[PDB]
Amino acid sequence: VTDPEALLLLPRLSIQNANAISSPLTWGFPSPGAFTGFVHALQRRVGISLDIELDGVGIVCHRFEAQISQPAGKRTKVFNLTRNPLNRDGSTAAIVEEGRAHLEVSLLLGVHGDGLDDHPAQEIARQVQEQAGAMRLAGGSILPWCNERFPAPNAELLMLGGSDEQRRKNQRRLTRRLLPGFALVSREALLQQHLETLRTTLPEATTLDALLDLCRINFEPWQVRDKPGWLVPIPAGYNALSPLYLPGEVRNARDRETPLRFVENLFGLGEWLSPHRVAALSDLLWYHHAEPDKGLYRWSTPRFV
Amino acid sequence: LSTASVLAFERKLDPSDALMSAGAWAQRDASQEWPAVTVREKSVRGTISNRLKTKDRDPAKLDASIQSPNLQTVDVANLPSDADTLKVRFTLRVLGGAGTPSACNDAAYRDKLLQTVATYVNDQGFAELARRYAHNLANARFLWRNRVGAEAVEVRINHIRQGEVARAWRFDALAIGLRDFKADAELDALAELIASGLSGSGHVLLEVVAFARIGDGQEVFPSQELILDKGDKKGQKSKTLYSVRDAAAIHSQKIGNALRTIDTWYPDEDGLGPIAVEPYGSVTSQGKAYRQPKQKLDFYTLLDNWVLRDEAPAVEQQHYVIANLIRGGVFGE
Amino acid sequence: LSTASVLAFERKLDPSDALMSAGAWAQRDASQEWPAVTVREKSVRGTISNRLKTKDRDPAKLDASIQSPNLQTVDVANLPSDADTLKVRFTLRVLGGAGTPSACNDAAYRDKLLQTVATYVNDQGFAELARRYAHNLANARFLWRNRVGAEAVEVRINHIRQGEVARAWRFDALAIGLRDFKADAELDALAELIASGLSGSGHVLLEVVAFARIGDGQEVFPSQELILDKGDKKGQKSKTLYSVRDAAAIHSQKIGNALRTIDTWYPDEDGLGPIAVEPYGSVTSQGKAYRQPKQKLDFYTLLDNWVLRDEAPAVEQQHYVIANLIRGGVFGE
RNA sequence: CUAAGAAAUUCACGGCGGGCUUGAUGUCCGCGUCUACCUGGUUCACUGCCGUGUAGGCAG
Repeated sequence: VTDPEALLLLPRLSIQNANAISSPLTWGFPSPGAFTGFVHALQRRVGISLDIELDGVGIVCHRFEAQISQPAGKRTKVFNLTRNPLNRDGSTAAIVEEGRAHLEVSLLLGVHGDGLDDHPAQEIARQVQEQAGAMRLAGGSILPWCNERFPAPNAELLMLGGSDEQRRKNQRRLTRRLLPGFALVSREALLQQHLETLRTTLPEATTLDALLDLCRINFEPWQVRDKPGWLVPIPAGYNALSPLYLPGEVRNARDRETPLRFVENLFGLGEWLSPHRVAALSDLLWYHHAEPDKGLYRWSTPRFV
Repeated sequence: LSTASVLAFERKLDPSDALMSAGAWAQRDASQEWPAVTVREKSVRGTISNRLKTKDRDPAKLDASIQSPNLQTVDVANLPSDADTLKVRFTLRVLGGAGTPSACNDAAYRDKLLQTVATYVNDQGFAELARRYAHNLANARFLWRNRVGAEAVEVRINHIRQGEVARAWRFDALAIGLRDFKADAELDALAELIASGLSGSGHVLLEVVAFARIGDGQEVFPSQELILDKGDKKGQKSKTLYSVRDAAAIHSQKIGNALRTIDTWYPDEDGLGPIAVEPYGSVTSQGKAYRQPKQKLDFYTLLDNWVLRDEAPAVEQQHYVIANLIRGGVFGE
Repeated sequence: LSTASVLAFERKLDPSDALMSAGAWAQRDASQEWPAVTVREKSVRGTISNRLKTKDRDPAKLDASIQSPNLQTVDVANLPSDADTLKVRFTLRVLGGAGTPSACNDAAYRDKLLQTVATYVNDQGFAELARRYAHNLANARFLWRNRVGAEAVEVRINHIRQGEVARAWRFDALAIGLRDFKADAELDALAELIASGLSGSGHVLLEVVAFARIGDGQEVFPSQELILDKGDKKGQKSKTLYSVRDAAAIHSQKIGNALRTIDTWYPDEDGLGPIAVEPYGSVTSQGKAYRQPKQKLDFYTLLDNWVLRDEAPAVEQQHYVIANLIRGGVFGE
């Protein structure tokens, strides 16, 4: 939750077959926890050989397409699946379902490290995108060159550099590279605001956002409600459901050096915004913040409003 | 030493979806603004042509069952009626670092596994697996039914470093056979590029383009969605075809299935063709699993006896196991 | 030995959608720039002319039904007012390898099936089947109702090797009867070409163009689409015709139904002409199935007797079974 | 170190047959668009231009 000394625009990334499930109660764009884990993976595998510190991530999502279908008379939708290989006797496999989608996202990476003065900006940008072109972002492959990968160069920009006119000018020159984009932010305080509004009957927060991504048809003495924005339900972190265990206690863990607790994820709210409506760009970035003695592990955009 | 209860390998040779677009042959050198192939819909009034269950075989039920026929909506992709060539273009990337698991419990098992893999790689390179991969790119396995009965297939591969073409190839997918992995100088050059990529030694990004002259207006075969829930048999669509944006395309998992077809070492016959590299190596079209665990050629058996118990297999089964580690997989107990 | 639980053959004789265009006879040779036949709309009101179920046969209810509006919108395709010739152009591939399945569980079954089909192709060609298929291209079966009442039909078939014509035929579809598989010289040349395609001995691609002289402004008949019924007041559309990018068209499977109407060997008659090759060969217009399974000339009975139990049937029924394998289909249980 | 790591939906098919959309009709009345202006490099350190060749008589 440090303030960023720079911003890094991974400019245009086609994602091949990402995970469009995101939670047990959503299905659209993937969870922003995947983006936080991606930028932390870049912090691991190249972010220490350049003496930098990559924390924030700004989601943009230019173009979206999911592999769904509505089944011919039904009003809801289903997912398109894949054939898995056959069983041991070659009979058939038990089908689990996974939603798959195609993203075209752009990433804004906050940089904090002391190596911003030791290295030229283009070398930092080139090595970051050349590493990120061999990784994956929501369980989905990050696609190489296509018919129109002309904005291939990454760009780096220090937000502190220059005068106030210079900072805001270079900001609005960055926003010309987010052209059909729609940034995703967290709007937790609006969830508590509407809960304090309609908390006459039931102050359960599940009912609140379960009555916000909707059209609310009120009747004659029809006055359907007005949408304040593109409010959509998001998953917003994890809450524990078990006492934490030692690194050797839990059977079949991913390793034997980290403690494991069984958790439950923790639903939230946020809404998609154009990159003109935001004031600056340092307020737009996602950060992971955990309270480990309790079970509150979450991510948000701190210092947005 | 026991096995790791969690074993997971990430895939190398990660392909994309292959978009399909159409135009005329001998203008394929400038095939950059060719229009795409669009999925459309058409109607199908079918008829009853199934095997009956020897109890519903009376003439009255047959007549009364072809009174009310079978009416369907399918998806079809076709060439335009003045274009005879199918351009199928996708990008393959070769990652490298193929012995390192992506999730492993036991740190001793991972050390023994990486010693085993580096012992393989120093005793013999990735040359055999990359020349078999170079074959399955050099002919046109990824054109599945789009290859059958075409008269001229040309494959163009471009290695890409930056916004520029590092090296170009132009193969002939019908001279390069479908069965006998014959050697070639250009196949050896492209195979050395793939084997440099698979060993973590370079940045290998291919661009695979194949042209198939089939005929003006003929039918092409994009891949087909797996849909379980459909409507109430009246308005339902029995055949959906895959499409990324307004263009009929092939899934990436079956192009990767085409690249993986290497396995000429399963104990039935190499005369019946190479199959796809799988554990329990099984063919969905055949409906039958070759390489049973009741024999000893299964991937689990070979990997456990070559990592834990140091019963090193034959060299060909080593090629099979490293092909599985290149494939990926979520193994374990 | 038993049948495989999965058999699947891919179709040979793989045609394209025929597209319709119109112009003047004896400009027929320059029919390359002829404008398309556009599917159009007009309005229709009809009267009550179906049968009545004797409880709507009261006179006052009938007169109240006649005073009711009965409107709806239909699609029509006509020639222009200064064009009297319909041009119908499709293409056709003959593939060959016409007994090899594409999805077969039982490996012993497909071995004995390939032995049987290879025995057939050894002692007989594809000569009778290509003779009959080249008849159904030589006349104009693929002009379904467009041929009915035309005063002059002719067919122009061009074999295509590259973007170039190898050989051109020109027939007279009204002299070549709809019934008699007669003898001719150029028709035997086309039968040799189609038999070399079915045997696997060459690349066969045809450009089948047919000109029907109909009359100025008369109606042509694209194949009709499939719409769902609702209760819309004052007329929802009651008829949709098939089209491509603004050009009336025939489905590819309807042309393919015309080309495999070669079956004169069914137990009912052969003065009734050929019916189409179907398992238990059924006509949908006549609503009954010729070649019932209980009178054992069904495709499944003949194939079970001839592959599993070596009972070779009569020569003509062997032509029928191989015609079903050239047809393709979803076989097995 | 990302609800992490893996993935072939396949084959085949005839939408057809018919049809009268009609009858009738008032679009009317009224109006301020003004006020002001340099297309002036050589529309080429050049088209026809002793040598196309940093040398020259060159509608300069």
